[PDB]
Amino acid sequence: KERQKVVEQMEHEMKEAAKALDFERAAELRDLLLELKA
Amino acid sequence: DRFELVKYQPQGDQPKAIEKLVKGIQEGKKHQTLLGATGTGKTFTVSNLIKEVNKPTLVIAHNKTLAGQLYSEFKEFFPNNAVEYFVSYYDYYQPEAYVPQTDTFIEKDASINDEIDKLRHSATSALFERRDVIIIASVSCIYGLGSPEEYREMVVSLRTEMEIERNELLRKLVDIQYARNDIDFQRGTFRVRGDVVEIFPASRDEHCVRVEFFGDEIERIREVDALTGEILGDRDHVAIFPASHFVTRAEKMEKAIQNIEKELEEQLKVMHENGKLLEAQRLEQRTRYDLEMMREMGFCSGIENYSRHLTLRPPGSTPYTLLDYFPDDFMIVVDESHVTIPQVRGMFNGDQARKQVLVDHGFRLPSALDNRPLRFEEFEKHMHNIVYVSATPGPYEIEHTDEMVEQIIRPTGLLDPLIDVRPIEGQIDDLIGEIQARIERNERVLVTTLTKKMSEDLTDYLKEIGIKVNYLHSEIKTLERIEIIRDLRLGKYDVLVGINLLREGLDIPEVSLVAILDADKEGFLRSERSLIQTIGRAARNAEGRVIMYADKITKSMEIAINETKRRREQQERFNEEHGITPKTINKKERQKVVEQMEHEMKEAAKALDFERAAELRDLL
DNA sequence: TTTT
Ligand SMILES: Nc1ncnc2c1ncn2[C@@H]1O[C@H](COP(=O)(O)OP(=O)(O)O)[C@@H](O)[C@H]1O
Repeated sequence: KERQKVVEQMEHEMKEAAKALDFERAAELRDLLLELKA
Repeated sequence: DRFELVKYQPQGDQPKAIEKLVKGIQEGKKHQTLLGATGTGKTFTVSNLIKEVNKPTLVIAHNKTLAGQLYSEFKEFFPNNAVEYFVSYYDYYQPEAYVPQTDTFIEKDASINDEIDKLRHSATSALFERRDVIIIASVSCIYGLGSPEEYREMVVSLRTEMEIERNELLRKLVDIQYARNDIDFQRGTFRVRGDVVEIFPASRDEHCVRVEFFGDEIERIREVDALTGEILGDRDHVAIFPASHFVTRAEKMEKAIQNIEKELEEQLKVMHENGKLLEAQRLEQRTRYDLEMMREMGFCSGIENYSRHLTLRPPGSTPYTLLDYFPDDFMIVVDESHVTIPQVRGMFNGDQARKQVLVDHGFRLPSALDNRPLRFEEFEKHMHNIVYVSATPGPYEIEHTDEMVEQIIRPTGLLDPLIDVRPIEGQIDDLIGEIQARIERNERVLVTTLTKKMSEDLTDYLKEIGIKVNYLHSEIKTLERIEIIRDLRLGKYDVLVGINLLREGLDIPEVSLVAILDADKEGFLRSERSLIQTIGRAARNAEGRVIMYADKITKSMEIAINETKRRREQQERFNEEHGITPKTINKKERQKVVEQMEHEMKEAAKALDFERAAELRDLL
């Protein structure tokens, strides 16, 4: 669970930056998230 | 099977609250009420309660957002125990109903949300596997579900070194609603490669069970990642539960179709006898098709209307609900009991009204009413110990509690707000200056009005003046309300105006003043409950204040103001005596073009196309 | 705001 917990948390935080309109931070997270999936 | 509570430490009067609640259970009290002021850390006290008393526990919430909000919070609290989520799997649902005033028929329309159905299976299955279980539920927990005894019974139990032929395992898998699918392996499915069966339990969508055979002997049972095939752990026992909460065996089903014809014949006699000819033509037309389909498929749409018949159970019978999947020795926590209890009660009556007009007009057999939520007397019967959480307990809660348990000390010592009463004359003006001042301290304002009329005007007034404002129309969906609240938080609006501020998620630390117009008008909106909760929204700010505009002081106002003032006094007594400092925890053409670019922005956020979202933002 |  521990790896996916981190992923699920990065995920939440990334939706959260989108909602603040901090899209810059959201992309950064997005790109990071993509690498771990890989 | 202990609960393992996991960053805070009881502060304020939390220890004392927990102490009384637990003792209260120990004394075997059936009803207790945790009278927590808003922002006092109620969900954490409840958490502590749960740990000490160590029962499986049901947490009921009035809306799904709050439910989800607690669930998140409890998964963090008890990372090692089974926190579950029991809500409706309907992402959309337009019920079937009939409007006699226009002779038109609403077809049932509905999209099931896979994630939720999974979380509901996760929930019922958990109650059978372990005792360390918290479920957060909607009023879905009083709606119907197959016999817990039939479900517990239809479990396929595997253990290593068990004797069992592979194909025998398959039979059992189908009899409990699993679906052989080799190409699209999803939850609810099993797949077969020679000596390896892989079941994707209905309560998971991430992990599955691999059952490796050698002759008619289970060699090993593994847990594996379904997409990859990566091994997570050996098991020497596995319980696989039915992939659906309501399975009718073909034998039960044949007898049911029987009973439905008999009911049907009886009902037709009575309508024809009463010259309800049109209605019988329809009853029979519809019921007969439904029946044909049940002989051919053991399925028809609206099959749930026939549920009681598929249980072979006698009329008027209490449904089986989640309440029934629990141990006898279990605890219920009712969050926002003033709203949630009413809601739990109103379910049976709202349900039975809709169906009676359907039955009176012959769309459904009388037996269809046996497919219902629980009556509150029935709910009551599942009350072993119950804790009610509310800053404003309802009448039921008060009546059944011997002594309240009060919890008034906020963690950062944040005080209950100061209240000004001022007259109705000058109202808008007085208010206007109180807003301007607030805009100057980069702080926000909530104002409640009694009416659509006054809300609309005052909003247009505010905008006319170059103040940034939003009107919370009662027609606004919470999804939308949250976009608006956020915006208020961020500063895209400086004031919110509405009728009900007790609508969800209106608790925001940047709000430093709450104006209550027409405070003396009593009614629903200015009752003691409303006043208090409304005052409630100003207590997330070190400077919070409330202006009530009123020409006299009503019973409601009195109790509201008095309570605020008692609390604030003790919260200052405490603050002093403990050295704490209150810190805050934290134009028609353009209207249409901005609305369309906001959509295209929200859209690109969801696609995670955050670069396009920002082009659109910088556009707006 | 909630359910089938
Ligand atoms: N014992 C504690 N120590 C520190 N912080 C706490 C404690 N209990 C709660 N909090 C936090 O302080 C805030 C107030 O709690 P909240 O959940 O808003 O209470 P309520 O359910 O009464 O509104 C929350 O953000 C909460 O997570």
